[PDB]
Amino acid sequence: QDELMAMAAKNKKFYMVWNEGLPQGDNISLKIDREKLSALGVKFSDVSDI
Amino acid sequence: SISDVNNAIRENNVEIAPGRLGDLPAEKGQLITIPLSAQGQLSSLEQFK
Amino acid sequence: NISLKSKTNGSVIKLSDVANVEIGSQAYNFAILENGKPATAAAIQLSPG
Repeated sequence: QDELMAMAAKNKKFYMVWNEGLPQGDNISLKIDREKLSALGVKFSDVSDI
Repeated sequence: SISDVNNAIRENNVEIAPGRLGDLPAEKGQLITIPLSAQGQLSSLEQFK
Repeated sequence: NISLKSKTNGSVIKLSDVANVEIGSQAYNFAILENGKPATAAAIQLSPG
């Protein structure tokens, strides 16, 4: 999509070419270590529920 | 309590789902596949009592 | 890597030990031979009229 926009910017047969959508953003991933959770004897279902 | 009778009826009156011998995936060399049946449902008053 | 608890020794046991986990087929009911070479196929059935 970015490459296509780059091509369309210099085309001269299109007055304006834009992309409809939302921009990419930062996401935070929490990585539940499952064996560490098992060491505490905590069901993964409980963690998911909380 | 009234929940115990319901639970007991569900447990005892349960429809089993038996499979089949030599059901795919099956080991090489077999020549016989036979259905397997089992009835976990009660059909008579003496069975329910 | 799923974990179970063995009461006999009270030990953590990984599922792989007590079973083989494999990406297989959902069901094993059909097979296709195009010209003697196994393959896969789908049959199209027309809508009425």
